[PDB]
Amino acid sequence: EPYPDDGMGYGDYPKLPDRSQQERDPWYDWDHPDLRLNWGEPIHWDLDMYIRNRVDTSPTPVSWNTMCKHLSGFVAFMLFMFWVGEIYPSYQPVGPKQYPYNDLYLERGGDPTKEPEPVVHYEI
Amino acid sequence: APPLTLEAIKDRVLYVLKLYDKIDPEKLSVNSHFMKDLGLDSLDQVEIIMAMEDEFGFEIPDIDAEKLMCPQEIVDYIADKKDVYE
Amino acid sequence: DSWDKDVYPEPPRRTPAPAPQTSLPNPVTYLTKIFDLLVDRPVTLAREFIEQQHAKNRYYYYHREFRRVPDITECEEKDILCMFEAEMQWRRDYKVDQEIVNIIQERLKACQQREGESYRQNCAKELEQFTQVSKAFQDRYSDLGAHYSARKCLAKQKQRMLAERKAAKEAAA
Amino acid sequence: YRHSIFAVTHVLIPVWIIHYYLKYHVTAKPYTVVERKPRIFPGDTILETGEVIPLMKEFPDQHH
Amino acid sequence: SALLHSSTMVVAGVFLLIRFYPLMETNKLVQTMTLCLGAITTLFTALCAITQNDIKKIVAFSTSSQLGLMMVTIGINQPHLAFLHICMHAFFKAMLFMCSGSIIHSLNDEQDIRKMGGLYKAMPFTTTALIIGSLALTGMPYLTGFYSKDLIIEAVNMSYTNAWALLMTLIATSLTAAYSTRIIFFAFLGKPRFPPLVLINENNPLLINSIKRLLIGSIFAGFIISNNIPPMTVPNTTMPLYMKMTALIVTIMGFMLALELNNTTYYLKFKYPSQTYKFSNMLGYYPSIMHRLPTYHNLSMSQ
Amino acid sequence: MLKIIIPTTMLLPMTWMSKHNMIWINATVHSLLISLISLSLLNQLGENSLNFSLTFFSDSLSAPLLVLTTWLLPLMLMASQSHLSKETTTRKKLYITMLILLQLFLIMTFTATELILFYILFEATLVPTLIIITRWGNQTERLNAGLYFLFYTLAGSLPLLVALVYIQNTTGSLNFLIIHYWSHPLSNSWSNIFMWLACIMAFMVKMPLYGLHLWLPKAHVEAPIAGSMVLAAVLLKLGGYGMMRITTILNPLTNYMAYPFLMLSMWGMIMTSSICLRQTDLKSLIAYSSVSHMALVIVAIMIQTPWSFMGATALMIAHGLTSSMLFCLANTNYERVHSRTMILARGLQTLLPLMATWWLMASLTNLALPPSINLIGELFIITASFSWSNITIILMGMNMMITALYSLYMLITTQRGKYTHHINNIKASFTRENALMALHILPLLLLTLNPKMILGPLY
Amino acid sequence: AGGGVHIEPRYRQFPQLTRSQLIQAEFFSATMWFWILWRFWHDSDAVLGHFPYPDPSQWTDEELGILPDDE
Amino acid sequence: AYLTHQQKVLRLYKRALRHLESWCVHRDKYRYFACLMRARFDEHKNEKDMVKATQLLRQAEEEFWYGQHPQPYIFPESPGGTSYERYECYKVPEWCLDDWHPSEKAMYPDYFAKREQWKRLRRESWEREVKQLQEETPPGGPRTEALPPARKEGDLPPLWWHIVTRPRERPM
Amino acid sequence: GAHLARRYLGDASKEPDPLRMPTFPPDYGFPERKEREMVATQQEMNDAQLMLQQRDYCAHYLIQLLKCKRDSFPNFLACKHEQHDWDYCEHLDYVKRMKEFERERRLLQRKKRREQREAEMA
Amino acid sequence: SFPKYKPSRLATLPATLDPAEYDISPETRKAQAERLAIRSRLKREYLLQYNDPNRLGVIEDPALIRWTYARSANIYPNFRPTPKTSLLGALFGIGPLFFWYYVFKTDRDKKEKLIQEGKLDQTFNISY
Amino acid sequence: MNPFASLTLTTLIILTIPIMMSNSNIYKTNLYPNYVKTTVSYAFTLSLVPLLMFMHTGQEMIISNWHWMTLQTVELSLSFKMDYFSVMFIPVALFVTWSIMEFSMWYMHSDPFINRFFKYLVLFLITMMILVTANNLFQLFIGWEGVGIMSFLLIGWWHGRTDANTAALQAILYNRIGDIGF
Repeated sequence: EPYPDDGMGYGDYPKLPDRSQQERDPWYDWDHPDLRLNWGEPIHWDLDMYIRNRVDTSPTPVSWNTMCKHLSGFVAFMLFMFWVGEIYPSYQPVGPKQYPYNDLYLERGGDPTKEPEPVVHYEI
Repeated sequence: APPLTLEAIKDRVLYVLKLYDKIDPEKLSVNSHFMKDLGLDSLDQVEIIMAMEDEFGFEIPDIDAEKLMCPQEIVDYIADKKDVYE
Repeated sequence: DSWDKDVYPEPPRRTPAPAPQTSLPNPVTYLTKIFDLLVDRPVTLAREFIEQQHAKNRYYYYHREFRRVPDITECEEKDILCMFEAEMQWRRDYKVDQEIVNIIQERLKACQQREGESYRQNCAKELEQFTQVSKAFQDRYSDLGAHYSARKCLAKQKQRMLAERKAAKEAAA
Repeated sequence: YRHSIFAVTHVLIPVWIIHYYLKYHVTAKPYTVVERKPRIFPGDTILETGEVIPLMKEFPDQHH
Repeated sequence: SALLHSSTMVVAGVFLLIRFYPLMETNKLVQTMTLCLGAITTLFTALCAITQNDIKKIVAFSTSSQLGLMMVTIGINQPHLAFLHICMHAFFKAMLFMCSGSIIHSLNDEQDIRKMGGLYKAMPFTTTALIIGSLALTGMPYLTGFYSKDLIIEAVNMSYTNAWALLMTLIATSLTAAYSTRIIFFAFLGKPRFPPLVLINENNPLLINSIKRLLIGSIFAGFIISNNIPPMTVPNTTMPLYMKMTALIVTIMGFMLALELNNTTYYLKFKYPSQTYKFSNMLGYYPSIMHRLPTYHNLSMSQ
Repeated sequence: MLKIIIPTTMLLPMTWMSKHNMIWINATVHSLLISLISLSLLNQLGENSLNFSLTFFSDSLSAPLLVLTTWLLPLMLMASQSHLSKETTTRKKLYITMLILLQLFLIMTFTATELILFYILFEATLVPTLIIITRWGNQTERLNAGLYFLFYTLAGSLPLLVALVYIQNTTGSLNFLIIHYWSHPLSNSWSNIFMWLACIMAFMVKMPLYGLHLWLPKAHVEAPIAGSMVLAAVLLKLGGYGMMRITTILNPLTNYMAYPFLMLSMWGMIMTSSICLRQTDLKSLIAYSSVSHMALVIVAIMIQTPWSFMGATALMIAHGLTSSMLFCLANTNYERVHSRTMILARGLQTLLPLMATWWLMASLTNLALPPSINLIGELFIITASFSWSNITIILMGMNMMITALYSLYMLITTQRGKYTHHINNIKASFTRENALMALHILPLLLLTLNPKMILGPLY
Repeated sequence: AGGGVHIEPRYRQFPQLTRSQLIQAEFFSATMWFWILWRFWHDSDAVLGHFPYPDPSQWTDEELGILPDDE
Repeated sequence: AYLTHQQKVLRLYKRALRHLESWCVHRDKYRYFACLMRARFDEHKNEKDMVKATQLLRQAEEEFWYGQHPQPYIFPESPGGTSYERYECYKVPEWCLDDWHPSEKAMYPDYFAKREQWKRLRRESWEREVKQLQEETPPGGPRTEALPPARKEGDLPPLWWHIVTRPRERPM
Repeated sequence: GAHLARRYLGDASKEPDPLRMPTFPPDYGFPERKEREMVATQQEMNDAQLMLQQRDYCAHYLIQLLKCKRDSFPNFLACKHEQHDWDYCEHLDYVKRMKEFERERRLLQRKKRREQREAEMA
Repeated sequence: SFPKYKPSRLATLPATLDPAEYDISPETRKAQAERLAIRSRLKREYLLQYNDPNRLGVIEDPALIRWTYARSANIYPNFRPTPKTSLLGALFGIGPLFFWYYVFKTDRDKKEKLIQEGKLDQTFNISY
Repeated sequence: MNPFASLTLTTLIILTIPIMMSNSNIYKTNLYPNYVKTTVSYAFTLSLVPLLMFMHTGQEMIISNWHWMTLQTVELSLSFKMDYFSVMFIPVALFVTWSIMEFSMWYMHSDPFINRFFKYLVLFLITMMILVTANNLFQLFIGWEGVGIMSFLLIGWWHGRTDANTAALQAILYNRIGDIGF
């Protein structure tokens, strides 16, 4: 079954089903078990596309659509539900950190040469 | 892993056949061929292949797992699979 | 101290006075005492070796100085003789100006680490003095590209110059 | 002795040539080695002047 | 794998943020998605380790769950609490892989949980090492967990944080307490599942030595340096008691839920396959697509 | 500067009159000697260039190129030892003459003080390389290889010539010093933009530029082993060295119409790197990776940021070396197997461990791993681009996605992995391959420690 | 090998656990039991939450400065 | 060749309990299950016309594949496991023995002497093993990937060298 | 948390929002705002190299804690007493902040009943 | 029932799940002999030359160099300028370029809208 | 001042020593695994000496022992951020490495590349602890890839495994994705 002939450049080369080199029989006496090749038999145009190291076309126990549903369904929950917590965080019913010396602004980088209005507090 | 020997590794498997309550201890032979010399056919053999494999570590390839059927022709392969001259 | 504090100011040395009210022998101090005796002293004598052998001959070097040339401002247009000097002079000043922000950077670098968390106020003058160095450095050199030139430096200097001169006239109101 | 020669030429010679390196060549160059001032604490005396860094005032007396 | 990918170079990335702590926490928003990135790891990674038929994935996931906690502390402006976390992280996670590799060597090149049993009696010291290593990580007072895991759980609990950033930590810590016992069970509790040829051993003193040289770390850990290091953490002293003990709470139901499921493997009955078991084992089917879909399309375009 | 020019000119009588056996022994033993003579040119002033005479001068930009060329010349000698042993002696002398003449034209070209003198010696180099590529090539297509080479380079070269004489008649001198001091703003008139197009497209073609790059895959792949390294190592870089020289009078139009080129480099560098990861020929990989790195330096010159000129020089030498070991390595697999397919030979460390050691360190050198000057020069381009545009990082950051995706890829399918049990041809490594490997990679770690000299004139 | 394997194993019995690895296992187990319960009473306040937390409903508006709904 | 019910349900029964032992882990549970699948496997070994024999087989594979343990147990030394192709890194061909250096050749003289006679019996028996193989080869080359033996006198079993000289499974 | 539940699930007008608090002056219902004072002055903490985030009103026991710890070495197991009276100001400051959260809260409750009684009569 | 697996470009339907491979038919049984024979000779012409002591060179694979020529050389001699090829070249050539042009031209001028009346930060940017 | 820096700087120096013996091949095969074991062990025991300085004094300090070049206003120098984060990470790290590589030599005992492995672990610490001691972000980046490309080599300890080579690809890929932000 030669490749479709429409401005494609493959011509004589035949359509090869998406069978990766990992998918082929690992128990066969392959001449080149590196990617499970043999001698003389035809080779896929995108052979290096689907080799054991690279992408693989092998059966999975459960349908690819299922991954798509869980992977989308799984990940979509947090950033949604984590968006909700962006409005609703958690903390302890404890007041702010009232601080001496105008709230560190003397020594918290802020320039004190300009009038550093002293924000002081008292034990309520 | 020791210098594993065929004599040691087969005496392991002759135990499995004598531990096969179906394969009577008197019915033990190094050439106990299961479907016609013993009667336990291919179906009554492939589970034993996994049984020895479960206790051997190696997984004999399926093309000869169903085929290597007489205890000596199996233990020939662990001799091949381990590739030890003893 | 081959350097000097006028170019390289460093904070004064203030050390505490430990009062070991505890009883356990302080291992840290003993590690120093063995360290100076076992490590410093032999290599020090080797260092004392390199002193007088360096002292038996001490050839001197002197500073390389250049007379200040007429600048491109007085360099005649399209002239090639006195353009050479003024272009040379400007590029040395370019290399000079990189090393002084480097020196302020090195002064900046030492100020933080040697002053700990107190550097937030201890480098306040050190932080401020860099900004005037950097901003004036940009006015000296900015958007000049790889093929910077004394003419192009003056073109930028002029470009800023009439803009503020016109702004000053506008500010007169 | 195996440890000893391991000290002399894989530890003791190495500490020699770095010791010679920093405080005699690197610190001969300014600002290469920087040092944060120790957290000097009231009641202590600086080695030169002996000034007792201002002695700590009274406490609001918390105890448990 | 124990040397690199347990806690020694993975922490370099998070250690980079704690190095940048003077500017890491300056922007409150920039802190926020740290808690976001960290939280999803802990939920996801610990979920993966909830079912893993190996002795390597669980450790790695419980690390990546942990690496999803130190930067949570800097996410709530706690650099040193993150910093002490990695120190204890290496102290016990080195062992968990160390003893696991001992199983792979003693029992000939076996890693999956479902191929070996009775490791308590046959492998006593590695059993003790695995017990304390899990005990160290699962927040236990006066060990690595106390100064680090107990401290972080309480710290994120009372500091300002998003509700889910909190929620994962208690869940993940429960999961860390969960699958730690799941592998302990399959390791020791259960009849031998190894080939009749008996070769399991640890008599090699050098392996024994190497364990005990790190044993002192796995039980002592922070205490050797607890009061030694200066306090960079702003304490809270008094605070409500329920979430301070949550770490000790989340451990206990992490245990018996594994225990009863361990007893389901004890219970003679066919356990039906379910999406949850596969979801944990194949990493939520994440590498099934990410290692397959995007690289295939881009490089086919490259063809 | 005739310290270096004349001994290379004389090298032709040397090889031609040498005895039958030595020739190559003679050729190397003196080409190394010239190399340390050219190593003298590392003496730069601050900014005033080394003006040796009225027609010859050098600066901090030219000198690293001169040392690269002069020291390169022994390397293709030893590299060609294996490939060309069978041929008779007279053509052996002729082949060395082409190599020496090529390096001869290179050193004067980089050191010309007048623009047209540079131009006459710029394109004078295709004449010997056309001989090298076409005559001594291996595969059939080599015939079309040479045609693609010269015609591409010439198609832009002639517009430069017409532009150059125009500047001569307009300003009065094409000399670098005069044109630099009397540099004038190139206005935005349609006449001037075509003048800019004339003075830029010549170097852009043999830069190459995305789309204008077909010659390297059709030349370097089928070029002779010696010829292949020389093209990528230095003969890539005449346009670059020219580019930083002619960009002194094209302002400000460069900052206005460099966008199509900055475009075509940025997308091309990702495009070339991605397709590099998807070739069946290993030799095409170094060719396609070369332009990917080479497309980076065109970005440097276009923004003409000082930092961009920093890495333009460093990456030039870094890549110029980088392509050299890979082509040397890719050669070593070829004649052993007489094919350039990475699939045919895999996992060579099980047979050639030392070759693998050289293979990986050259590969990680291509990765731009600091402190190697490959990264620091390449990094300075990133910083200049960010100054030009903060967004720039992602497209080029995609280039730090594909490089290692392929630059370790042939490792795990040429030097790393298992071996096919049918190739008994693979034998031990002749010390020549490892020896030239040593002179190839050992420098790059050496001047890594001291990057200022090969940093460039912007120091 | 032949001149070694002092852990000389056999088939389908206990792998001759020498007493060493046993009383080693019980040693550091006893050590770490000793270590962690010793502080479970020495400084139990460290884990018990030495300082208590006040329920906030147990406060009065006089000491809290809220005027009752009369002003 | 093509697969027939016996070859295929033996293939089925391999994987099926490989999932089951990995499902149950503990021996005894899977033990009761494995022996009852055995009865469940012989509960219908008398089926009528092969269409049903195939159709029930179709039902066996589908429930097998969704009953396939998603994370099954694979022995490391076999394909799919940890030790699969692990020692191929140490695998090295035998022709590297030939190019050994003469000084190093005299450091392993006996082993190089044995390879001399081993390659000797390679050459003196290669031509006879192949010529016999071609004459006994049926027309159209081989009809299967089989190998004729040294059936006659004073010969070696054709195409033996590489498989006799295969590297050991633990090259270490 | 009860405060979290009342703010979101219940009413946030009667629950101090952590960022919006304080919403009332400390003198509203609590007169004599006599500014409290810690002890070891800003030079002291500066000379103590004290952490900015910890230079709180409990700074007094902090530096004296590190005083004895400066001489507690070699033995790390020292200065427990001065450790946990620092926790006592941190105890006192925490409940004071706890006092702050509920003081606004009790003002928040009262504020609801206040406007309810001083706006709904007419 | 139970969840049902589906074929995919990378998650292909297993042979075990597909009933088509189970459709035993005379055409498939007779077909397998030819592949068995052609692979047999290929194995034969692999082993003899490989196991031949005289074969000191490299035994090439005819399928190997058919692919190498195919993937690089045969494209243009077989290429035809179909309308779809122009469209794909447009959306993979000039198309993506204009994507970078529009995005890069914009922020560049967006920056240029910042400097002129002083609204850009240059406090430390002295390494232009 | 006199102690502290010089001691830990020796630690960086002293376990680099196993590497350039390894290149010079002064190791007699099986000696090297124990040889590096010893050097790492003293590298631990010496690392506590700077540590002890931190428990008592608490001081930290940055060393700039070399200057690479000056990019006008940027003078890249060999600067080390030596501090509490740096000094205390040292002993815990390599003692853990010293602890594990002992378990390695017992485990990793049959593959004849013991030395090649053990040196591979040795340079691995070199890239690690320079990240935690590095002050200039460039030096941190140097160690950043240094562990990354070396994890690739280390996890690829067996080239027979193609999954290992596969595993390294995403390991470098995901690491490369991280350092884009770097």
